[PDB]
Amino acid sequence: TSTIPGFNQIQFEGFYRFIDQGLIEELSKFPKIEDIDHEIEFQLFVETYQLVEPLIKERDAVYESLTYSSELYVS
Amino acid sequence: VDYDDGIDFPYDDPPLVCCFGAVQKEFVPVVRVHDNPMHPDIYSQWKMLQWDPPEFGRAPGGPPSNVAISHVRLGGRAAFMGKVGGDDYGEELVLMMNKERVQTRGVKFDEGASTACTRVKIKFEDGKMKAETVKEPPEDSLLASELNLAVLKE
Repeated sequence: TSTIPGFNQIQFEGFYRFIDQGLIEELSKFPKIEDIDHEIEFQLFVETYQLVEPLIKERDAVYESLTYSSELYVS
Repeated sequence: VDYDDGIDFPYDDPPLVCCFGAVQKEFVPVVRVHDNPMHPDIYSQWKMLQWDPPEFGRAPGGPPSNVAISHVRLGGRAAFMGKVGGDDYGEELVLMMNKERVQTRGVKFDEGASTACTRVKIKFEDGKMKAETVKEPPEDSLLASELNLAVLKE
């Protein structure tokens, strides 16, 4: 409002939105999975979604030719 | 009682103005409560309060030294009559005056006080904190015997 926005903020606020809701939104659409004999059932408990930080830092990922990434776990 | 300069030439064409009082680098005396605070810490938003300002603050005045500078820059002549400390900041304020071509023959130079610095004793009354001035600043403490009568004449 009062000042020229940060030029990368459009990306930043996009990515934070993806973290702030897109993970919940997309994991919530993961269904219960049923076996062919209708006796065994699997589901993700989306409420337990947990991004652990990248165990490799950016300047190491770029040097080793890797992806700088967080790891999603769910119960 | 009278004062004679011993000079008869007609002074000079833009008549002199004398501005009496205090000099500060910039300082708003007129302050009142305003309805809209911006964020208390982000000074990057207080522009919004200089373009939609409080009505008392729509065109703030300031120290009479501001008026002296502006009047000289508008082509007139100003003398500033006041007092400053002998410290570095009083020198900075007199240098500001001189660089703006404000005439500083009435600017006295207290040696035993610290320009903007006012001594105050903090006290508690009615359970509220209060202050009382223990020593006035130089700019508050110009004596009637320190007036430059040649300036007041001109």
